Amino acid sequence: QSTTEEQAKTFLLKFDHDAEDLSYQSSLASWNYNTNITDENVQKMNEARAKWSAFYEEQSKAAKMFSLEEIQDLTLKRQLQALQQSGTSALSADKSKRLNTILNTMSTIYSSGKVLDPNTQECLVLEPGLDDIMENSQDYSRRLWAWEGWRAEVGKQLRPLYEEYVVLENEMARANNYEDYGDYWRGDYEVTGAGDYDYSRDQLITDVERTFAEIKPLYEQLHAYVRTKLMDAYPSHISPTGCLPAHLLGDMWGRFWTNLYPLTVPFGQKPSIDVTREMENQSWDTKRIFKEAEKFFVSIGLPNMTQGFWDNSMLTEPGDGRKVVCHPTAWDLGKGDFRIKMCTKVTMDDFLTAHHEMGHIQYDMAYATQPYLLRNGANEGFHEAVGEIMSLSAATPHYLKALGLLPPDFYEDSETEINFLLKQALTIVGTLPFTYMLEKWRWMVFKGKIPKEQWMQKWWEMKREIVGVVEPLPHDETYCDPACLFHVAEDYSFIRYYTRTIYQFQFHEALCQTAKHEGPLYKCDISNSTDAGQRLLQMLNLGKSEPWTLALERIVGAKTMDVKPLLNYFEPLLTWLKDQNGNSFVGWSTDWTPYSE
Amino acid sequence: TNLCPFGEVFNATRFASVYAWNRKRISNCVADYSVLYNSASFSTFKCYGVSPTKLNDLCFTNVYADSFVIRGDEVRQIAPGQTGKIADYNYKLPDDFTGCVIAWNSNNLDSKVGGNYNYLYRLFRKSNLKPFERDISTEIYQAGSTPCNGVEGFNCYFPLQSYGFQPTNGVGYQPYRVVVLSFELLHAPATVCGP
Ligand SMILES: *[C@@H]1O[C@H](CO)[C@@H](O)[C@H](O)[C@H]1NC(C)=O
Ligand SMILES: [Zn+2]
Repeated sequence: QSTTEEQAKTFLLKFDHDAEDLSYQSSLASWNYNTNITDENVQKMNEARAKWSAFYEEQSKAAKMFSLEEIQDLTLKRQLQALQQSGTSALSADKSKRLNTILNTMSTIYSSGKVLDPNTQECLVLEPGLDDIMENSQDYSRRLWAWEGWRAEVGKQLRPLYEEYVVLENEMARANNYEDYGDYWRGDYEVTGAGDYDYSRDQLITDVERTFAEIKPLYEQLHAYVRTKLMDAYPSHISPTGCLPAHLLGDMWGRFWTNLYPLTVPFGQKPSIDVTREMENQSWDTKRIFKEAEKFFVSIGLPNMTQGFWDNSMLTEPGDGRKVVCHPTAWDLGKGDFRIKMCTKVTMDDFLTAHHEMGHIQYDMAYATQPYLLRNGANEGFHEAVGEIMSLSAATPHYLKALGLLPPDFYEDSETEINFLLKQALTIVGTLPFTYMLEKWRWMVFKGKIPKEQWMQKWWEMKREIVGVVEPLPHDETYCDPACLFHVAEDYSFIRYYTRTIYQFQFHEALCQTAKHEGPLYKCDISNSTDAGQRLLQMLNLGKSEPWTLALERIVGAKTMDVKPLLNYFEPLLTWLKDQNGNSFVGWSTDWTPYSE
Repeated sequence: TNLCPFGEVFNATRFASVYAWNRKRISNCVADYSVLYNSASFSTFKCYGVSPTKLNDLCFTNVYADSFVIRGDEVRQIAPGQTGKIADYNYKLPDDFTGCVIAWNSNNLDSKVGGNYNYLYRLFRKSNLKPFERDISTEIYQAGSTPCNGVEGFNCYFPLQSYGFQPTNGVGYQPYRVVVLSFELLHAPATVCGP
């Protein structure tokens, strides 16, 4: 005789042994397709993924026979709770088929979007014809027609599908005892029964709103400065106190304001730090780039890259006629196999992305000893916040000066530092309100608070209120503007990007305090500090085997999100932004619209 | 001079699985151990109860050579007192031990593109193995009260599970060949000697 706890351990022992091999075969099948685009490899990849999915589906039903109230062990309960979740299988078969065909129709319409230029000889798609218009242009009419055209083409067809998708996904969320689909999405940050290290699905909204409340004052100053600089480009189309039009935000959706840097650079007479010229003066090859990236992690106490990493990985574009996918990725194939795929070049940007990808690899090698079902990050935001702090350190002048890429007599001006902080602020600070607003709108749409007939009367109302962006042309309910984004159309949660930004700066501040660095945070370098690698490895080792609140406490010292380190990082830029905005009005009045007058 | 056939235990086409390992008795010969510890091929050469040097100066009555193939992370379980799956259910060593453990990587031979599933190990057993005991029974395991009567079902698992070896796996997941020499000493003319 045995307790349930001693039978659900045997079941998991069998499950690990089968699943490791099946998942490794699936990952090898996918790797052979990404590094060699052909026709046979697609079919092989499809077969492998289907086999793995079928096995996981059967084991999900198999795991439900053992109850969770009769299990005392925390790790066993976490492992079984990870496997017990079913997903869309709880619905009826016809409803599941309808959901699958609706999602496939949405993916097909988004990927095959077509817009017609007023010049009949030109037909443009989003990638890359429309994007080249959006990012690189300085006229008003072309951006206006492109911005309205893409929405007018895709939203009309995507709007009717979204309502059915919402009601069906809400039904599926009711199947698993979740209130709505938003709660199902917020269940990735929930910790239950741990004790003091607990977190509720309704607490995430409170923490997000509280954190955004502190961030708003800095964003208002940055918004006012960008508006004043936008005076000189479109004098007759922007109000001195109105919201910025949505089609002048640097890209298609306004997610990042990086493309506005050439227009809004503080001191345009000072060139940014670029070590590509001296990187080609020493005949640096790609393998040297990855070797210095490896040395950076060696110096702080983290382990060394495995031998198979050097042989199996595709560290450069092949020249034998093979066609590849050039998106930089770090692969954890399983069974101790770690690889990196990158069509790298001799440039500074690729030199930074090498450190980022190797940081992902280091996390994967760090949590490899945990049980199979606990080999992930603490939540969705941990894995992509570890990588960014490596690129933060790899770009500091102290790192390149000690690397030989800069002369020891190099003198850095405060003007260059202000330029660097402005370009950092356009990407990081400028994207937070958009992410928070979009995810709030989706949450309230799923919750049923917003009626179906009032979808575009609130979407813009929040956009003016939270983001300070006004529409250029009025839209009716026949439009579906949120569906014009890649992540919304393909059913992807968006709140991970908000929390990752907070976690990355908490991690940077803690690791810089460990190294006993003195001065502003944006100058911090953690190279040669073997004491910070131990603190990092205290958090990296746990994986998904301890609650994310305790994993956060192990490296920072607190078990909650905090934006104070983020404001600390941008303090020198804020002290310069207030002086510039001293003679300009801050804040946006919602009443003024370009279409009203 | 009749030298012991150490070249047919370390130098072999096919090795045995962990659950059913191969034992060879060596007696009535002279043993030149100098070839072994002076070879750089072996990655693990741990001698318990004796010294690797001066080993060929004592005479024993029998030597047993047990050979098998395991993973990289399971070589640490071939030692007196260690616990795991290999130690508990496949190959157990007594707490007192007079012998040596030799292990070397065999990725080039035992790993094939697509997997080499010819090596098995026992994953489930009612009780731990006694020292130097071999179990080759193939009966359905049972973790529930109700007997399943020879057909795999719910809570009834087959106890022997296969090994998946591929050339691209990590060092910890790559096959390793292990030979365990045990020198036994009884009252006898002490046939096995040194040079
Ligand atoms: C196994 O073969 C190699 C190759 O000649 C040889 O050097 C080695 O001595 C052999 N092993 C033994 C135990 O003799
Ligand atoms: Zn990344």
